[PDB]
Amino acid sequence: IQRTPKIQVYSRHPAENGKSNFLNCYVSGFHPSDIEVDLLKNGERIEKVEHSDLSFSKDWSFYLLYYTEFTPTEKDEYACRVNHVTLSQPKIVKWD
Amino acid sequence: QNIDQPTEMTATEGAIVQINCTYQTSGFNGLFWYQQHAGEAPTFLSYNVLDGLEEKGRFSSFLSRSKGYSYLLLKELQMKDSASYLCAVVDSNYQLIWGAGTKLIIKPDIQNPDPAVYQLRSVCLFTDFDSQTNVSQSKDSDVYITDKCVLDMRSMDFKSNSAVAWSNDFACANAFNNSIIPEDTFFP
Amino acid sequence: MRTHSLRYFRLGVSDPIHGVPEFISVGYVDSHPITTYDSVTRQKEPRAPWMAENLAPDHWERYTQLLRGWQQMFKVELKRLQRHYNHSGSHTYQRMIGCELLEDGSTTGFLQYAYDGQDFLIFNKDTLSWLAVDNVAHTIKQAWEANQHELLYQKNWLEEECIAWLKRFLEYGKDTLQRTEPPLVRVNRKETFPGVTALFCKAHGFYPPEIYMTWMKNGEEIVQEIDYGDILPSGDGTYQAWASIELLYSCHVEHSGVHMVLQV
Amino acid sequence: GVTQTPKFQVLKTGQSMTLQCAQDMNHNSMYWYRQDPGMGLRLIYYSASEGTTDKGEVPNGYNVSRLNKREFSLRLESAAPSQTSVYFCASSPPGGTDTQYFGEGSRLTVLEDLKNVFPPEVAVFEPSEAEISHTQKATLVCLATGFYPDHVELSWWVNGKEVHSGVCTDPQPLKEQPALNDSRYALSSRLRVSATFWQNPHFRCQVQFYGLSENDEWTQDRAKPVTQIVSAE
Ligand SMILES: *[C@@H](C)/C=N/c1c(NC[C@H](O)[C@H](O)[C@H](O)CO)[nH]c(=O)[nH]c1=O
Repeated sequence: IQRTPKIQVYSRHPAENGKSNFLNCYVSGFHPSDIEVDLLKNGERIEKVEHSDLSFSKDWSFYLLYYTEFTPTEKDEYACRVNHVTLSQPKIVKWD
Repeated sequence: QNIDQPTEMTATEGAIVQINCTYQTSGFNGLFWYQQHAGEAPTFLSYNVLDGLEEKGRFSSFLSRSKGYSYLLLKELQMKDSASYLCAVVDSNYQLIWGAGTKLIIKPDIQNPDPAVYQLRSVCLFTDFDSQTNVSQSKDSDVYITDKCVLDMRSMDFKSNSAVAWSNDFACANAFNNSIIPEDTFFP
Repeated sequence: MRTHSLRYFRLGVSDPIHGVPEFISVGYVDSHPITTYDSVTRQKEPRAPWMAENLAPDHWERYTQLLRGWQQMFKVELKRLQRHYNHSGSHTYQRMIGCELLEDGSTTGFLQYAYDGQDFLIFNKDTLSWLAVDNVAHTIKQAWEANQHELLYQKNWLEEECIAWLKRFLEYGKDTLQRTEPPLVRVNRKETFPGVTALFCKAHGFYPPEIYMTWMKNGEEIVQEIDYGDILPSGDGTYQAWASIELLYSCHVEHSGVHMVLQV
Repeated sequence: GVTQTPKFQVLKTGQSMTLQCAQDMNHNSMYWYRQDPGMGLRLIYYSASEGTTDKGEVPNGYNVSRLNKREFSLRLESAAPSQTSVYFCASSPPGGTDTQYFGEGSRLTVLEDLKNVFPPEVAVFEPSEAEISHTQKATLVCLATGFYPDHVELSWWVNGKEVHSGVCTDPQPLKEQPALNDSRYALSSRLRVSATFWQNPHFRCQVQFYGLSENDEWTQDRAKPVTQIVSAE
């Protein structure tokens, strides 16, 4: 029984274009522990990305937080790319 | 931190003895009691971690976590119970802090005492005195006096006390003059 | 105080894919990781500065050795489960130990094991027994229950020793754990699908993560359905959440002894 | 259970020494302690599991090796007189509160020179004729004297078999020159039997002295004070 990760892409503060913020990707509820997370700006992987160490849930699943400082724009399209054993190909989750 | 025990305890054969142990430690993960015979390895007696008294034959060990105290109780004391009793406490870092031990000495119940000093062939033997008399060390540098030792003739159910004295102007009638020997002591 | 909790986890993986530790053990005080150890570092290190600043090298040095030994037992215990199950390949083994110190002063404690991320054995400190989920768990249970000394030791650790550590760590990190950061709550209104109004109640910038939010019609709990948002880390030690309903409505927010109402 | 070697050792100041310890109980945690009069066991070094060791309470003058799952050896590199002690090896599973199982012990004596090492002189003293008639019992006394250091094991053997009933050997020996630091030792033991048992035509008092070995260098004109059995009958 393998659980696929729940991916949530959101900002630190309510987003406004032209104002510096932080884009977060909370990857959670997955089992086993092996995961690959990348944050993307217009399809290209953001090199400067900080993250939490693997974390533990009472339900035996795991969680992570990946974030990066960013200034949201109308033109810029942000995403979170995750790969787990449960995934046949990396999952690209777009930010709202 | 600190584990405290009496250095030495003396009780009579057939009686009850309680060896006390108090600890001042950073955390508590259980208390051990080990027996250690003279010149032998320590062997486990008990482990207590929750409040209560646990019995195991003639030996029962008790614990009070609030009072930071434990006891080892020995019932129907036997000569064979003469040993060192080691108290040890597991702290918050899972370190065993050992107490210095309690030497238990068992006075045998001497039924018919018969104090006497016999000369064996250059060596003097003070024997058959009741467990209440003490043997003092030597005064002169050339006279050698040993302390009292209990022997058991199992077959005959006979326990006895004895001290030895030897030297190269020395006699048995004077050998134990530094010790308070019974007035009824037999000098053949 | 408020409800604080201390817990440590263990994770053992058999045949790990390159770049995955065989063993990991992580400690938490509520939502905050306090300590970490793995088979790669082979060192117990802090995960909070108030852990580093308040615990002497002696602690880290001692616990590294215990964890080195605990690591090896984990590997053995997992090999023994796999043999019992007739399993080959990569399989997980987990442990979770901890305690809760409630607002009223009462306490809880727990000790559970998992195999392949599913409940395996659950300790009951009140009766000193292990609840087994199957026959493999039952075999282990019979062996673990055969060491009564160990069960009393764990009951004492969970009840006494754990709570002391939690209280110690709580003084060490009070400025972080016992702080209150009030939420900033807003209500947003939108005509979604033709005829459907959706009201959102969005809260953010709050610590602790525990927040209650709900929607009420005329000061009486919605007869209808509310959609709930997950309490999420913003990345700065503060959390964010939301609650939403369709279309007199008001949003209610309870957080750390303060009740908020946002009328629409 | 836990096998440690040697039971006794004499070392000159500066000599290297390795105590060995093995256990076949599948124990993970292993410990080296030192027992000294007036204080509880002091940990020197421990090994939480194969592949790990750490300093205990008194690690200065010592090193350790956890050779495998069963073996844990203690090394004294340059033996010092402060290292004269009794060493115990111990083992337990790695819970943190698991019962410790102990080795037999290792009496180690560190001397400035071995010029005072002496085996005992063993003498048996026949029972008093007055004791036999007055008590209907016979006490035989034994004396191991002038030995140095205190590395002896005194035992009685009645008619080829060792005895324990009616035997009593002093728990601590006697310093023959109390004011001297290198004082030699004296020790007594008694064996008591029925008069009738003494009157039947044996009794042998046996002392095992633990001294030097072939590897120990010997200059002196007197006999090499080796590990030997001195007896009297
Ligand atoms: C530093 C204090 C890390 N401790 C730690 C623990 N501690 C809890 C408890 O002592 C232990 O789990 C068992 O009762 C030992 O048999 N547990 C853990 O799993 N990981 C840790 O890093």
